Amino acid sequence: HMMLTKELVKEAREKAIRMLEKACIAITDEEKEKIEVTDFGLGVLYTFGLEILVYVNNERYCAKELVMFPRQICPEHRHPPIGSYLGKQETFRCRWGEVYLYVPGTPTPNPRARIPEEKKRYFTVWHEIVLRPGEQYTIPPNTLHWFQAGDEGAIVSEFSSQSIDEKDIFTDPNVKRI
Amino acid sequence: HMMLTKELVKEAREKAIRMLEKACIAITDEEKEKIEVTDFGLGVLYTFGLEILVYVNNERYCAKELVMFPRQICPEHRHPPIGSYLGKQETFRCRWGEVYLYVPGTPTPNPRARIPEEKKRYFTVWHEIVLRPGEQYTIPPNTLHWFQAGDEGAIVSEFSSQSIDEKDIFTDPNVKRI
Ligand SMILES: OC[C@H]1O[C@@H](O)[C@@H](O)[C@@H](O)[C@@H]1O
Ligand SMILES: OC[C@H]1O[C@@H](O)[C@@H](O)[C@@H](O)[C@@H]1O
Ligand SMILES: [Mn+2]
Ligand SMILES: [Mn+2]
Repeated sequence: HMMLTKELVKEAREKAIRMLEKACIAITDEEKEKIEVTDFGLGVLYTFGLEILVYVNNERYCAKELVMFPRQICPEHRHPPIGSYLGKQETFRCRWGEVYLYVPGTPTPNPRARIPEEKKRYFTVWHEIVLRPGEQYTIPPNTLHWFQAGDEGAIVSEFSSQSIDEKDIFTDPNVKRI
Repeated sequence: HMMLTKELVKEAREKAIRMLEKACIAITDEEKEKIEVTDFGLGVLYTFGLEILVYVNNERYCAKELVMFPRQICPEHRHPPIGSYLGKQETFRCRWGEVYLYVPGTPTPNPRARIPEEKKRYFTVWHEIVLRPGEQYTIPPNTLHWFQAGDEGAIVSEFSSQSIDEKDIFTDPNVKRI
């Protein structure tokens, strides 16, 4: 249950690099140094965390590679409207492994995800979309969602409207995105 | 110098599938059937052509995979403003192979591309950007550009504002996009 040190960040960045290269996704040396490692401020990176390569992000489009270690969870959040921006719409495409995405709707029986008991209160949507390599789903703006990688981890691509991560809203009050 | 038949389209679609899978890019069966094969209406697909998988294309963002056979050329074009749309801005990322992209600016000496004599009149920009796997370049709207794959072909990803291919403007008057 540790604060996010320089050394933990390095270890996670190197692991995400290994995963990307094993999936045959080429990345430049400059990109290797720029991969973002977030524990969402929750201090258990291998439980709640994401390792992110931003390919491009501007007002007109965004694309990222979201690397997830085995059973890593992205905590529940929504990309809200901000001023006259509608909020981010995103399409996820699983490239490698598998991911369990949860969105609003009828609760899926026998969900695949496993959430710590202490954190169950912070997952409110339970309609399951399982994505395997090549499969996609689109999330409209201001929609609560979260995801957990399967037992071998996942690489999930994002194609989206502009990303403004600083303005995301997280169900878990403990989360600090940056 | 042949019209684009059902059989030529099938052959090219299958070759693009082989290339995608060799590059470890997963694609679904439905996507395999939906890959677009265009000879730009010029009747020499292996000289001028593109094989395209659209991942997603809506008013807020677009992402595609552009598959190019060895030395296949995308003829020169620009994505213009249309009404109050600025025109498409796109970022290209080479995933596999290599591609020679040409944009406006100072002519690059010793360009890598090889253009048929009959078609040289239709390439007006000659500032070369070579992209190898992992490398990117961004093209602003209404900018003339064209590209040729290297000797082993290329897979180039596009991340872009919405795509409206029907409205592209091509230097070569012979081109019919669809
Ligand atoms: O903000 C947390 C993360 O949420 C995921 O769903 C994606 O939207 C990422 O782009 C983002 O960085
Ligand atoms: O229209 C021809 C093609 O031009 C390429 O540069 C890309 O912009 C493709 O998306 C497009 O289909
Ligand atoms: Mn999201
Ligand atoms: Mn273009």
